[PDB]
Amino acid sequence: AVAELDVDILVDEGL
Amino acid sequence: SQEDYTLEALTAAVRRFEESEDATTEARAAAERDRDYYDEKQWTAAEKAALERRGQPAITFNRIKRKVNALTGIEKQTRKDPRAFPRNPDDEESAQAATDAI
Amino acid sequence: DDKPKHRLWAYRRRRVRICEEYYLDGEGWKFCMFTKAGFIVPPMPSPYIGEDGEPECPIKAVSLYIDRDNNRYGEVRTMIGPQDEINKRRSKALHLINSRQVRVSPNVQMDAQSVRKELSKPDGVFVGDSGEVEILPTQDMASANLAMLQEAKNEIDLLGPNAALGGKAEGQMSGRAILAQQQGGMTEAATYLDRIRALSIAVYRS
Amino acid sequence: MTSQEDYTLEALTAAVRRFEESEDATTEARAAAERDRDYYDEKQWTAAEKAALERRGQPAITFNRIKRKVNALTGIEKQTRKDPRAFPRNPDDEESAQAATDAIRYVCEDSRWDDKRSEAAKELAIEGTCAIMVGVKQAKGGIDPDIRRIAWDRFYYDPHATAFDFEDACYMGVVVWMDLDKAKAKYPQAEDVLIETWRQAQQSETYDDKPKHRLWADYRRRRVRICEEYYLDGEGWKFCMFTKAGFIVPPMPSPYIGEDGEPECPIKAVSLYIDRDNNRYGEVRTMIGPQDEINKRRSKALHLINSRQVRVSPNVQMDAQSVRKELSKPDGVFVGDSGEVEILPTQDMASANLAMLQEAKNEIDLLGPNAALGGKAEGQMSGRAILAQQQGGMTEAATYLDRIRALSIAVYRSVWARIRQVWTGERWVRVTDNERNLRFVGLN
Amino acid sequence: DDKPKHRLWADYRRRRVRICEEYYLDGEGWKFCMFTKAGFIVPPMPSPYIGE
Amino acid sequence: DAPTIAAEEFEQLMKLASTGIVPIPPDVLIEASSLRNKPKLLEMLKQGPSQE
Repeated sequence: AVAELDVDILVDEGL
Repeated sequence: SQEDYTLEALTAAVRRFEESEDATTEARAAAERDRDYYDEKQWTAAEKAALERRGQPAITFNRIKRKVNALTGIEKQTRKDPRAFPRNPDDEESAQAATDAI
Repeated sequence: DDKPKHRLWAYRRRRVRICEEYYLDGEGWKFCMFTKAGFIVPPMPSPYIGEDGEPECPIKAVSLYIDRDNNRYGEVRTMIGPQDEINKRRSKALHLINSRQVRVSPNVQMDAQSVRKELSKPDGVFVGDSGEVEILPTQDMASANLAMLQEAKNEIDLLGPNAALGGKAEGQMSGRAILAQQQGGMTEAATYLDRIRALSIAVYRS
Repeated sequence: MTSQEDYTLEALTAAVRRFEESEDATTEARAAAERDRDYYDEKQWTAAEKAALERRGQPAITFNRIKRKVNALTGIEKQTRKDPRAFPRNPDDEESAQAATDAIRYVCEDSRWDDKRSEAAKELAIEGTCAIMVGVKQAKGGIDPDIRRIAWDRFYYDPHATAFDFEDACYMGVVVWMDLDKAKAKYPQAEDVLIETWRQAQQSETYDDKPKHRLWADYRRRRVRICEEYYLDGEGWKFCMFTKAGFIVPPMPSPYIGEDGEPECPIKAVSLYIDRDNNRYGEVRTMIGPQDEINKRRSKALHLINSRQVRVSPNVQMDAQSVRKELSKPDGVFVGDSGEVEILPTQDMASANLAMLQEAKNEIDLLGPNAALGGKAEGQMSGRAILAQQQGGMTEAATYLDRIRALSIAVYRSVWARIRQVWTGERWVRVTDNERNLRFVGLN
Repeated sequence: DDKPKHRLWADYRRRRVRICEEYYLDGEGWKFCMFTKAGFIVPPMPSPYIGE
Repeated sequence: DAPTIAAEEFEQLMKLASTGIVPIPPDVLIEASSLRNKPKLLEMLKQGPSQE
């Protein structure tokens, strides 16, 4: 794919 | 054979739900007791009846609610928004997309 | 079951119960709507796509504490005991304070319980000589019950979230110690905060 | 079907002997760790004491303080979270580190290493043993290294191991409980060794199913126990999978290539405290002693208060116990002369019990963490004293953080070894987005 | 002896042995020997580790 | 602990530039940041000098 989780995108918490 | 398969699947699902309900009876009862204790229901029926027979009013001093409210307020004050970070610089814009989506 | 726990229908409405189930078999995840009568939705692969592109359970759930018997509970269980002790000691002190114990001479033509009730009232009277009735001391029991109640109050204060973190001083400190107490409370609640953060991360990924 | 089985007893004994000695040699340690865990789980009263309290009418009240200290330690470990990193020994190796620091990090975000580390730290605080499996998993781009967490009660080790990372351990393994349908689906070849296990064991309940009472394994949901064991044979590390009836997987060399190119045990285990008998225990043990004095002295002082001791003249025509029960009630009455009943004094007993309970509370508060790191302390003290106590408690907790650090470093090393073993060029390009990283493909 | 200390009833299927590795300094110099209570594993030889 | 390697790199650039010991050009600094208008800022800073 183009943008898979933990490979290209990291999901976290911001302000 | 569709009817037999559907019956087997329905029986399996009902059995799974029944097993989940039965295996957690004590935990569910304890959780319900804690929830009722948080909701001013800290007196049993027998003790309330005994107090009523004695003529002594049933008085509840709740301190669990204060601690629960403090914890909930802390969690509310530490609220954070979802965010997407790129593993590599070339993924930067891609992460932005997720930040605009989620 | 239904929350109101009334279900009169003397009819008002008609309530039905359904179960959504996501179960992982050998080949993957499947989703089914069902009741005990039949299948509202026949068992099919889950229509939700996970991280790896395969069907996955859309429900994301977390728990605070897990027992050795796979039992899950929160922070109220710790405070359950002290609250019960507080209420019971309060009730016992109330009963002890408003009631008196009397020893009555056998030469009294009145009921012992009636005499005790009369002597317990603030405006009660008694007829007889000096040795007819004696009031046994019970103030020590009430005072010690009050002490136990105060100790239980201190324990329940020190059990859950910090009082300083909750806005209570209880000692009138210098103020600098308040920040350290709040830091300690944050350290204690770090596990709960991490649980919430993990749930949020799972929700965002889904 | 026919299913001709029951070949011989020697093979079965040789297969299950290591698990048998692992279970037998650690009975006392497992029982003590289970007791500590139950104490952490608001279970600090035995059946006999609860029965006696119910018989006397006194409710059972527990003042749990171990949970607060364990939560403080866990939060302290959480607040000191660190990330994996690779440092180059020499400048020319710098780029190499810039590869590993990326790749390992990816794994630590693919397997959610933070949560697994947190529960490992919790078990280290409670039971004093953490086990992390570094295996492989199937992804969209191929096979990727995966980090799994092994529960303390689902992991067994060599009882003769003396080190805290199990350098000298001869073998270690994991017990997994699986449904029979899932077991047959996963390993259809080993259908003759999957045997139903419905009867629960009372002598050793550590390695049984977590729900002890399960009235559904008869025919509805059959469950079996499978042991995956890696043992150091003379030639090298060998991995096997077996059950109580035979071998699911025959003894074969371990498929997980180690750091030095040889098969290695993927399980990384760490421990907190080791005794002279190789029994491993956590910090909660230290709080076991005083905690009982918090509870028992709480009960006795309550028993001495709601009851009174009375001496009754023999001329009284009433039962002594009935008279005592009447006099113990707040609204009780007695009919007789002054000298018939004499109330003996028991306030000194209750006061002494309360003082001893307060002393025990102070002791447990000072015991282990100084109670200031959790922001509780004792009150009526200045801020500087609180900071000093917190610093002292942090110093006393350095060993716990060192164990966590060692476990993390071992996990990262195994992750790098597995990345070198299983990752390909396409995966390297997809993850790191750097062409030069194709130089790092394979071990050569 | 063995740290678990269950030789009386256990370790029947797991055979364990004890070896003593001794470095001793006589007049000529330091020598090293592996031995047991029954025989010699490594005959007395000069220590294979070179000093400072 | 940093969400990404780029975040730690930007923090290290902040630490180096705050002291003022080394001159850090702003183009590489912006390239290492996490700003949404980073391409626009980079294009504006890297634009050629005016013909005047």
